[PDB]
Amino acid sequence: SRAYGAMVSCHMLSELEEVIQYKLVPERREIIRQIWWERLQGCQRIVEDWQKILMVRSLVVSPHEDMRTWLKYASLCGKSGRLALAHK
Amino acid sequence: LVASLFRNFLLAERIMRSYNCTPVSSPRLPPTYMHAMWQAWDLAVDICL
Amino acid sequence: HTMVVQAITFIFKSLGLKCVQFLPQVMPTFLNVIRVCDGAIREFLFQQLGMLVSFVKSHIRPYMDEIVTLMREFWVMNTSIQSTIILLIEQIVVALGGEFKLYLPQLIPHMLRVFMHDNSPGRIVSIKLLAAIQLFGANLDDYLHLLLPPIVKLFDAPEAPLPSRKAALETVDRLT
Amino acid sequence: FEIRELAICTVGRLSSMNPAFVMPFLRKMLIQILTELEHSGIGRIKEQSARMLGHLVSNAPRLIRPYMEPILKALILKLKDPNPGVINNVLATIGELAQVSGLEMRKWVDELFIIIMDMLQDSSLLAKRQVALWTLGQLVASTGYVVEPYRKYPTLLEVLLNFLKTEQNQG
Amino acid sequence: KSLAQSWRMKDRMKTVSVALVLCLNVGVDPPDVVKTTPCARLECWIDPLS
Amino acid sequence: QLAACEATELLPMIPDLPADLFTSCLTTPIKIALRWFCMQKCVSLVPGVT
Repeated sequence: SRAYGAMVSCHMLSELEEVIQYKLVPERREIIRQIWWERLQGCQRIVEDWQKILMVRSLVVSPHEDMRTWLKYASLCGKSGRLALAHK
Repeated sequence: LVASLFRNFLLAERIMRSYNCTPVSSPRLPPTYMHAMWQAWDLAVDICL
Repeated sequence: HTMVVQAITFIFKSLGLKCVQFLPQVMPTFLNVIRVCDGAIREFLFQQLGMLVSFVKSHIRPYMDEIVTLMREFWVMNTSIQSTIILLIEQIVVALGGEFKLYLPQLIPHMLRVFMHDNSPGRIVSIKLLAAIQLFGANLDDYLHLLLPPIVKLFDAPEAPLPSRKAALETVDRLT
Repeated sequence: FEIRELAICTVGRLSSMNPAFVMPFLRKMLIQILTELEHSGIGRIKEQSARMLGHLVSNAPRLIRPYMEPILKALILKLKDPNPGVINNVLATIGELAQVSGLEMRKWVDELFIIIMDMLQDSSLLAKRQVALWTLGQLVASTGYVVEPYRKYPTLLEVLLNFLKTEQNQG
Repeated sequence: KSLAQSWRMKDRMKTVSVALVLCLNVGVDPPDVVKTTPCARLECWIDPLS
Repeated sequence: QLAACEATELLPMIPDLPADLFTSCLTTPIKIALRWFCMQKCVSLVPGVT
């Protein structure tokens, strides 16, 4: 549980590797998005951690190209008592 | 008919070779069994079936 | 053990191809005798199985998997049984002919070990095995990439004796 | 052998240029490689053969996609045999196939995961924990097999946080 | 100057008729060849003994 | 003249093949060409092809 903070850095490092593939391999794109989606749900439901992680993915996927990530994100903000961010 | 027989004879030469048989033709043909083009047939069949 | 088989071999030679009738009786027992018999006789039985196979020729097919398993088990780096079995391979190759390529892959591991570590005086177990490989013919197609390097290492090795080097060179000559 | 490796890389690169010649010949070569793997009962030849199959998979992936199920069964079979360099090269190829195919080999991931997790632990069949971890990386990466490994193999987090507090290699 | 163009088929032969001499004697084997118990039996993609 | 064998040779007795092996090749190549493909060592590369 103390090691968890560090674990998210390696999550983001290895996600940044899958931005390199995504900008080079058009054939691999929808697999990568699905991997990305399945990966985030194993990760913890803290809003800071998600924000970190989504910013990485935003290097090559605008929020409109993947809604379900950003609604689940908005929903956490609602449940966590931070409705201002949820609204934005 | 002759052309069909000799086209198909080249296959006989290849197949029968693998069972200690050498077919014989009167206007003798040089041995085709090891032609590269047979590797193309193998691949072509493979992918098809 | 011995005298029984001296007859049974003589019976099959004297019969011709009409001996094929008797195979299913003879063979299963005969193979199980080789698995069980006490050492001194096994070189002798393998000689006579070889005779058996030369008379019967292509009717040996059904008992072949058992025969190979036997060879595979009793092949050792020991000089005595090797000359015997290498001779029994030459008799199986002429017998089956085209059907030998099903069984060759079981035997290859042993044949590649023969070249690698042959301590035989003047490498006569290697030389004998070269002479067999010459008979294999178009069976060797799918396995030539495995067999060929050892044979080539044989005739380029300066340490190895001359007979075994001509034997290697003459083989590549034939196989061509 | 070194020249052989170097040529198969070069010929694989030309399999896009003139596939009519190269693709038939590389298929013939693939068959030979898998024969040397299965039927030669020798450490060195099998060791070289895997190494070579590495280079084929990586350099001629079009040729190799249809033949992925055969190749992968041949390679998994070497990992389930009772020489170190064969297993190191066999693992390095499985890692390269993962990268070539992907999802296409999502069937085989749970098979290879058992095999490799058996090898990450235990220095009895002591392959390079470096390459075990490398190929394991590549399966999870390419095939897209994530988070499920922590359920199905619960010791993974106890195994992988052990290498960060045991071994003395950076790689 | 036009070269000696030798590409034409200076003959178009034709196979007008065919003789199918079949010496099978279906059932009885000849004295030469002793056949195996399973054996190769198919003849123009027909089992003759069926 | 086309002939199945050399003077010394005998035709194969192998139960998988036809007796008519040569005639079959000359006259129905694709049929034996595919059956032969399925008897070789190269079938390991295409599983589910009997």
